[PDB]
Amino acid sequence: FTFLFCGSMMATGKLLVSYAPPGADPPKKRKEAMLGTHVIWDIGLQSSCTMVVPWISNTTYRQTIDDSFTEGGYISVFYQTRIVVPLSTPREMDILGFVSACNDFSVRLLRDTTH
Amino acid sequence: QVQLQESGGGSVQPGGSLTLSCAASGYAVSRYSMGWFRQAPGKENEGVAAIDSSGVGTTYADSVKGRFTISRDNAKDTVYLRMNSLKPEDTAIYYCASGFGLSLSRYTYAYWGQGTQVTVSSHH
Amino acid sequence: SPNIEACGYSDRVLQLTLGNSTITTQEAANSVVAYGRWPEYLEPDVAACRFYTLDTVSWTKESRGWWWKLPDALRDMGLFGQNMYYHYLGRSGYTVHVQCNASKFHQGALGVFAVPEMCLAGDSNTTTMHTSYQNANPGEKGGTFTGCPVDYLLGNGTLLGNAFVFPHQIINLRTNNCATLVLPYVNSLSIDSMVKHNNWGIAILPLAPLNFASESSPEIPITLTIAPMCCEFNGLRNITL
Amino acid sequence: SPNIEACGYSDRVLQLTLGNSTITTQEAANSVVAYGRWPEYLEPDVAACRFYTLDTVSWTKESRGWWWKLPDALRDMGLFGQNMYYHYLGRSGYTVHVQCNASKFHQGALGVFAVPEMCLAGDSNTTTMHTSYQNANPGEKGGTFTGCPVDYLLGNGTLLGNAFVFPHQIINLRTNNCATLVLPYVNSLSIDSMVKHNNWGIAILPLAPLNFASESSPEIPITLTIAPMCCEFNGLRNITL
Amino acid sequence: SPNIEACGYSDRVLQLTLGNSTITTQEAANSVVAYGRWPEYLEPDVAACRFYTLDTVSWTKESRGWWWKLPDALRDMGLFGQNMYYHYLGRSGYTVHVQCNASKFHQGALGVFAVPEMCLAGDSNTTTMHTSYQNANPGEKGGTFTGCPVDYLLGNGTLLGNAFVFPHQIINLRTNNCATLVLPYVNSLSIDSMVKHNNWGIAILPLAPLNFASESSPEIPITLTIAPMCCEFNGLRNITL
Repeated sequence: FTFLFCGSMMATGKLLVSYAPPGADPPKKRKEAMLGTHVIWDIGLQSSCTMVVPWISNTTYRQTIDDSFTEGGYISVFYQTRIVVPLSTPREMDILGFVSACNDFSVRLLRDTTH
Repeated sequence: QVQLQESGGGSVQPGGSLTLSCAASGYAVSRYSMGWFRQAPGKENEGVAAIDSSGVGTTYADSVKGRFTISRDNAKDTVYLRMNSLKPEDTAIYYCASGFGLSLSRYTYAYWGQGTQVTVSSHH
Repeated sequence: SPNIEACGYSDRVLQLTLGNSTITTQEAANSVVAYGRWPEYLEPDVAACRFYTLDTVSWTKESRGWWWKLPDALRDMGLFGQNMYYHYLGRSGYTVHVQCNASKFHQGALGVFAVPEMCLAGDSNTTTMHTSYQNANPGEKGGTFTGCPVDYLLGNGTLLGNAFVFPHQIINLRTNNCATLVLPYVNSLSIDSMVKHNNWGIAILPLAPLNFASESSPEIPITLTIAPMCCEFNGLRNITL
Repeated sequence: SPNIEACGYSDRVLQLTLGNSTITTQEAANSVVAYGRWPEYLEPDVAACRFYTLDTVSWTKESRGWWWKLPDALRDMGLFGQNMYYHYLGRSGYTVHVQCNASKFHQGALGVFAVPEMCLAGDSNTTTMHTSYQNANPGEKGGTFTGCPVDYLLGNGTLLGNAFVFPHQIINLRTNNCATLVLPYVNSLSIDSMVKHNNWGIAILPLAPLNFASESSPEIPITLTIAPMCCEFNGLRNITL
Repeated sequence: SPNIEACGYSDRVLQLTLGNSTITTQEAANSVVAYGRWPEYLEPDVAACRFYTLDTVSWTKESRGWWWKLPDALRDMGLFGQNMYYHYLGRSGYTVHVQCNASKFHQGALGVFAVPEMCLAGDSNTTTMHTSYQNANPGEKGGTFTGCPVDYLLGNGTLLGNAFVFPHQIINLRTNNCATLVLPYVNSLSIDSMVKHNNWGIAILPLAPLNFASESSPEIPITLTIAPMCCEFNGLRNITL
């Protein structure tokens, strides 16, 4: 998971993107999210941030089907601090998110659907 | 996948109340939680109430704190929005959605709804 | 199957000390490897690989038997219970050690069976599992057979007499006071969820009835000590608290 | 896809001078080759292989986007427009250079997508082309998306979010002021008619909205300079006049 | 005392990744060793020696300051809090890292003082300690000075101006956005009780007042990340639960 910050250069603050392995309750407080695999993404320094989701799972091949509650990581950003703003910027900016597999990513049993 | 219908929406009165509800599909509401967003006409989505299913602990927005209530029944597959002491601003396009949990945050909710309109100050 | 004849009484006391824990085995010799395979690797290591003693159960003339589940039993045991609960994964072997002491005046024979995937009584093959997560998982106190596991059917629809197909030892009061079973990790997968699936099934049933002379101890006690061997868990997940 | 972080502000100014033309690039570094292939050969050469600047367009809070066609855009550009028009054939690569300047006080992100065979909005798959030769070919002034190309459907029936499959760069106001795309000739044939068929599709859409502090420039400008690379045309035909 | 002049703005971002944790320091350079001594040895090791972030506090024009205690602060932090609580002993060094970000438009100066045996306000020399175990130990949220620690008396009966005798750095908004303090274990004993005695005292006071231009952020935030270094505890005691 890569995130590109699209906010006014002159602004700063700190964010924390976090992961939480299969099964665990969605970490609702920073303090919780802070415990799992996570990176502190400084807005000021680098606009982009890549946080790889390791392959932490039971079976050799993780089920790609619609299961009851398959697990299943948890990528989520948190207000480490609260956004610092320069003089008079619109104060509201966005971030975009990108996802991609890795060279160690595979698939089997060609299934389908079309209508 | 899951298509939960927003029920209980109607035009009431200032100082009044109104019960809202959303029935599950695709899954049993019990795993995902459920909440409500009142996107006031011409303004952004506005968080009001959220509650976790398999771990009941409610969260309210400060603009509606104390007055507004939210409850759940995982057995009837429905989520119960109790809006109390309703006022003229409380006239918005209400919405129910399912997320993780239980955290009024513009999103962090998956499947939404159709939009039920509660016109509190219906009388002038 | 276990037609051995060590000595009979007691010779030498050699105590196993694995970390903080310390057993003083009857001897140590007369140990059975399950299928001839020692446990192996595919993080509290030597700190978490130490024998924890479960609760002591009372063997009386009317006992029907007892059963336990692994990992399940040791779910409350310090370092092993924790790494088990704070991980989605986990595989591990075990050194099961069942001690049954008496005298030159008691008699009977206990069969210590180690059964992989030991599903218990619910003839519903059109659906195993059945008994709620809590019932099937009695943890450390263990479950009991009855004349709900039926003793002669080893509580699974198969006549006891054949239970000797699974690795096992027989504690025979006149010969040995201990049974030792090194059980490697047995499952359909490389590594799986420890909380959901039970690897083995420790079964102890009266193969011969207990008999004491005139008046002595109205009943005798049996003890199970279990040691995790080559335990790994993936991946450092939540640390909730 | 374009997760880079050059420096941030400005370091060194290195000007590209190709013939009569002269750009003074922000730097020069941070250039993306489309599919990892530089343009190549299968006659004004160095005289015709020079960057021509198209018209400057105004980016405002309400902008939906813009689009251009190649060769089409550069159909009015001196030596390249001529050899293009006086030949039945023609193939050629391009160095697309999109400059978007502001300050340390503006914000937003522009996506410069280079789409091969970028057919535009006419869900009529039972018939593409549709829009008269003149509409589909707006030349140098370029065409605009709308909330007739629909922005989030990249005006072709495919959700914008996936547009990142085509080669592209993202001009992010806080990082870079320029995007550079070396695009080789992409077509079903060795060489084809330049007048009839459009090789590429330069697309620029507001991936993030434009925001300026208090009161500054009500809008900012963006510029596209395009340079033909390895251009050949067959065969010295008519010279009408 | 800290009369340095690194660069001024920002140069290079070098992220410290110690285990599961990941800080992306402003740079990394400009670090002060307390008394010129790195922490050293006289068991979760690399697993427990990772920077844990405390709660973020709000610095406003009226702020009087803040204070924390070590080990105390990090008493709730996973692996370090546990080994701390399940041991009668414990000694350990710390890498204190205080980050204070703003712009080229804010102004002021924060003094990050690291005071050994920082007893706080209770002029009762005929008896220090005073303030109940709970008051003196505010854990992670930290305590605040007032115009009960008095700011100019560094809340201990000694004029602030001299606080520069203890190791410290000054976060000066125009120069650095970070302060880094490697603090070794300082006590009257080789190793002592972590629960009862507080080794250090992290103090942060407004040495210069905060001032922002026209209208911007009404207040700015400061953050403290603390990392245990060379932590040992004796002896594997109780594992209650």
